[PDB]
Amino acid sequence: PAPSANPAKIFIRRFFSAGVAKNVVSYSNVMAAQRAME
Amino acid sequence: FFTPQVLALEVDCNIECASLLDLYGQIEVSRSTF
Repeated sequence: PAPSANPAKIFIRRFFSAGVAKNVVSYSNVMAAQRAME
Repeated sequence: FFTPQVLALEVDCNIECASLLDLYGQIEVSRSTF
């Protein structure tokens, strides 16, 4: 079953930092999505 | 006329001054001037 070892660890070493609670979408996208409803 | 027995050792004797590159805060980047 589950190997628990995926090759997606490339990004936690530098590209990301553990335990930070990053947002999932950039604010520019949020405001772009907002006025797109208008 | 006498061929020496070429043994398979290679003495190195070179300290690398062990690393300090894993403590720092880590962030991959892209094209320069971030």
